[PDB]
Amino acid sequence: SYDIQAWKKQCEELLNLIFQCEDSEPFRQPVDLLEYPDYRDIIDTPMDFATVRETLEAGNYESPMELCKDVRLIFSNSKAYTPSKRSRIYSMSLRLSAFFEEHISSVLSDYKSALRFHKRN
Ligand SMILES: CC1=Nc2ccc(C(=O)N3CCN(C(=O)NC(C)(C)C)CC3)cc2C1(C)C
Repeated sequence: SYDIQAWKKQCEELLNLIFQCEDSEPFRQPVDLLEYPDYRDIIDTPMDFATVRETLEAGNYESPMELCKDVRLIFSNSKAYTPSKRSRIYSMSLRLSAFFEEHISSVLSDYKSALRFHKRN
């Protein structure tokens, strides 16, 4: 399975699954600062799933590693803002992160394999 391009639709389908998860709702849109006016003192680089889907559809990711870095930022940014490791939203982020890591592993493996095969000779 050496298709160098296959990651892109694979990542589109996984983002569709994440948007279907109730656990995604808080992380779907860029954080609103009216409810959280201190956010940009705590979080240097805001990220959300709509930004990730738009970046993908724009043709502005070169690899599934770059998309994975952005998605992991959504979860590190969630971990950075939680006052309690027993926060509802933080707990939502931990479950969605486990779901995401479970599904992205084959995408990364298949892509890195395809690129090694491309440079075999
Ligand atoms: C994505 C996210 N992930 C999490 C995780 C936890 C919370 C959360 O429950 N809190 C309480 C309220 N906070 C506040 O800013 N208040 C202070 C007292 C610090 C001033 C801190 C975050 C909010 C979010 C969002 C931004 C939606």
